[PDB]
Amino acid sequence: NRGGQADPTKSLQAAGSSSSGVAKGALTILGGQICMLGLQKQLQA
Amino acid sequence: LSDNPQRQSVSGPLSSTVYGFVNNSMMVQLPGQPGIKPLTFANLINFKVD
Repeated sequence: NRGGQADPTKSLQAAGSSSSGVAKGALTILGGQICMLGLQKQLQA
Repeated sequence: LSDNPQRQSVSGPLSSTVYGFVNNSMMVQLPGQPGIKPLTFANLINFKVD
């Protein structure tokens, strides 16, 4: 009792261990958006 | 009807069947000091089958 690195790719490396793949979410939102715009256009058509 | 904290509710017109009523009615929490225990291992064991 007296003594004596900035790696954005790492954000996707956690997708396998305690899954944290954020670009997978980015893919999901991008696909959702493309679907929304396609449906809105074709419904207006 | 056993304790299933991961039972999904029936939505839309499928909620208008007696069987769907059963599935939905097992979820409503009576305020009698609920003892239904939410699970602790649901985020580490992962299952992405579609």
